[PDB]
This record gives sequence, C-alpha cells and structure tokens, in this order.
Amino acid sequence: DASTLGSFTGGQLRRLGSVAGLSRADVETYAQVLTDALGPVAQRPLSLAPPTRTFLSDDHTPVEFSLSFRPGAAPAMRVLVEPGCGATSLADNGRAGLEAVRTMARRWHFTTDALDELLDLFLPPAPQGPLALWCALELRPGGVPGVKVYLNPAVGGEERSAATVREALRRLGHHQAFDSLPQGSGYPFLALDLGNEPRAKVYLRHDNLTAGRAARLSRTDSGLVPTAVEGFFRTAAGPGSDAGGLDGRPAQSCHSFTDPGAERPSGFTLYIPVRDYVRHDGEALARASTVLHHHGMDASVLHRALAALTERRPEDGVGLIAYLALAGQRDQPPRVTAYLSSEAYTVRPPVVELVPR
Ligand SMILES: N[C@@H](Cc1c[nH]c2ccccc12)C(=O)O
Ligand SMILES: CC(C)=CCSP(=O)(O)OP(=O)(O)O
Repeated sequence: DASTLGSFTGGQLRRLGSVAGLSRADVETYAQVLTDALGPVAQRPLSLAPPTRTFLSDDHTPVEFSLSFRPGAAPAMRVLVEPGCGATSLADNGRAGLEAVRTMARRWHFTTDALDELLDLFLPPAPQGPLALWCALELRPGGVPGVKVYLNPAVGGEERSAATVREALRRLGHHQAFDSLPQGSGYPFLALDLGNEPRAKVYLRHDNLTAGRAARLSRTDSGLVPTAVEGFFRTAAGPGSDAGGLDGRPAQSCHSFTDPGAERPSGFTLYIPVRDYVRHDGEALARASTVLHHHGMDASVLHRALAALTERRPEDGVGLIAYLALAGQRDQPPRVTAYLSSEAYTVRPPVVELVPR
C-alpha cells in the first residue's frame, strides 16, 4: 500500500487525464505507458531518497506534466519523463532512455530515422550532464501518443554546444539553420517530434531576459507578434520584470524547424519559470489565468489540474506551476502551456506537536 513513484505519478496522470477530458480507456493506456517508461524506478517507494541525479524537476521527480491550451481546442495533456532515471551512470541513463524510445517505436511504429541520425552526437561515452534523454508523450485521445525526444547539446561540454546544434540541424536536412537562431546564453535542449519529415526544436537559454529582448527573439514568420510577447513576459514575470532582466532562473526559447530544407524557424515559444517570480502557486495560477483570458481561453481546467496533482492549497507552496509558455506557429493563433510539477518529493513534514508551544 506504500506509495511508489509509479503509483504516485500514475495517480496524477489518471486524475489530470480526467480533468483534461480523456476517456477511462485512454487514461488506463497512458498510465501503463508511464509505468513502463519509468522502468524499474516505478517500483521505488517515495520514502527513499529521490534519484538526486535527475534534473527534470526541482525536487528530482523524473516526471512533469503539462497542459497546452489552443483557442477552440480541447486542452492537450503531455507527460515528460526520464526513462533512464535510477541508472548508475549518465551513459547508462541515456542507454535506458534510448531502449524505452525504441520500445515505444516497436509499439506504435513511428519513425526513428531522424533520432538515429543524431545518436553519436547526443549519446557519446563519458557524457556530461544535466541529462542524456527525456521523452515527452502527448496523451492524444485514441491511445496513440505523439512522441518527442529531448537531448543534451552540452553532452560534450558547453563549449561544444553550438557546434553540436549546428551539426544536428544539418543532419536533419535544415542546412545552416543554426545561423537563423538569435543570440542565447546556452543551448539546453535539442528535441525531435517522432511520428508518421522531422520537427526539430532548438532551445536557447536567456540569462537576465528583458521584455524588449524577448520581443526581438522571434520574427513575423514564427507565429507571435512583439506586443503579445512583451505582454506575456510582463504578466508571467510580475516583479522580476522591468528591473534589468528576469533575475531568477533564466527564460528559455524554442525555435521549430518543420519545412524540409528550411533554414528559418516556423515556430517560436517563450518559456518563463514563473515559480521563481511568485510568492505561491495562487499567484502563479492568477497570472496563468490572466494569460489564458488574454488569448481567448478558459482557465477553470488549469484550476482543476492543480487540485488533481496535490491536496495542498496553491497558496501554501510554490513550484507546482513550474513554467508558463506562449507558443507561436505560422498560420495558427498563439498557444499557452502550463508546466505542472509532480512534487513526489515535496511532502507535508510529519505532525509532532511541541508541548509546551
Ligand atoms: N526543470 C528543468 C527542465 C524543464 C522541465 N520542464 C521545462 C520546461 C521548459 C524549460 C525547461 C524545463 C528546468 O527548469 O530547466
Ligand atoms: C524544455 C522541455 C523539457 C519541455 C517544453 S517543450 P514543449 O512542451 O513546449 O514542446 P511543444 O511545442 O508543446 O511540443
């Protein structure tokens, strides 16, 4: 009866899945997919120390959830997992991550050619942190997910990051796409969409980002306009804004290459780590709700999502809403995403009353 990482994150996937409008059938399928993806660490009691060598979340839970809101669309639920979590080495973590993805490929028969083209760059021997391989599953109605793989451009050291992204973009048929990207402080992730023509995603870190610099990271042909980017920045950041740049953990951007041979991105997303810029998740939830309303969408599902993940009041803690994102793509209205923490390792400490007190 003791909670495990599997039983705990499975329960969250089920409760958030129902909040998101998924059928009992699809919820069952996806809970089994998450248990399988976690591998042996699914059986780990939550009373044991976490895998402190997983970076995926602040409390080292190897699962994070997200709800993506598009105007007129059903909310889309995603889960991010590190399948190699609990491996004794980063090299073995990557090998277990790749084994998990190949098992998903055998199940749903999506193409892995694009991934195979990149493996020598991203899974070398003696890899460097902070990750080897993450997988995100879009929990699509019908039980066949969309699959995304996240890899580490800094695997050979930060100095080799730019060259690794440039070579990855070349091998995926986007030529010198690298030179299209704005200036960044680093290259935390390269991600591939895997399905039935790969969508390549380059992530940039932006230290001390300002509203003005944020507005200049994207172009017309990427789906967001400058005033929408600045408005999102100021709503999401609250205090950290208009003070010389965001002063907590950094903003990140994503640049999507979808057209074959295209050297320019079709998509742009800005991520703000709202957890570093609020008193508590009540404040994060109010700022998220403002952003959703501003882009013509209902917020009540996001309110229900927090109650599904945890018993605690939003106002009694921070970090449940980890990031907010504004996501652009050519010929689409903006998309708003809330990244939602599992907090499997963030518990109410035991009640032992001091008397006298
Ligand atoms: N927790 C890590 C990785 C991560 C998880 N979800 C994210 C969403 C956006 C950017 C990074 C992340 C970080 O803050 O860097
Ligand atoms: C950087 C990490 C780990 C997750 C954010 S990637 P994402 O959810 O924004 O990608 P999508 O464009 O929503 O498929």
